[PDB]
Amino acid sequence: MLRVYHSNRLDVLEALMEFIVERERLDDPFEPEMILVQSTGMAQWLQMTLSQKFGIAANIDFPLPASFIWDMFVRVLPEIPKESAFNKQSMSWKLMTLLPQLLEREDFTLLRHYLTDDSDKRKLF
Amino acid sequence: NAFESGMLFEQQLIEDESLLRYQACADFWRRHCYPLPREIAQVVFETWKGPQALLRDINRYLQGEAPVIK
Repeated sequence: MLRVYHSNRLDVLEALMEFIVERERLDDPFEPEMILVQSTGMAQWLQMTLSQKFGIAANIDFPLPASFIWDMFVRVLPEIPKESAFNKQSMSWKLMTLLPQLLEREDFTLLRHYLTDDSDKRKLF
Repeated sequence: NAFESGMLFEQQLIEDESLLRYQACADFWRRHCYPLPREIAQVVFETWKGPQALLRDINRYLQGEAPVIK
């Protein structure tokens, strides 16, 4: 089941989620309540508002969406590594390795005529 | 249009083309006037003394497009 609430202002939906927690508390009291936000500013605002409203805080965690989805993967499927083998630096160094082999394959003619003139690896980087 | 032109992707932009010009002209005066004998260098000294005096009369020719010499 899935729920969607449209919104004009935000404090009424804060009261709505507070009402949801009021009408139903988690069966396991030690269970952390996952909450997703898109900004650390919204994270701090939810922290301060919810702590002020309840007086205290109770099992509140703020992960970014990609981290949350990875946390879902690592618990739903086996053999998944804890972090990806494809990051914005890993492809950078691997392309550093793989471009000089793949020069002159009759398809990279413009790349050859641009890069092979004169360099000290800066343009390649 | 990057590849066929030959541009880098980040450009530290500067606009003061005088200091580098004088600094490089000093090297030319250093390496093309020093080992002359005195009997030749006297006539060179007569026209203009140093690189600072030399740059004043040729600064406007260097900028922009290089002309064609008769």
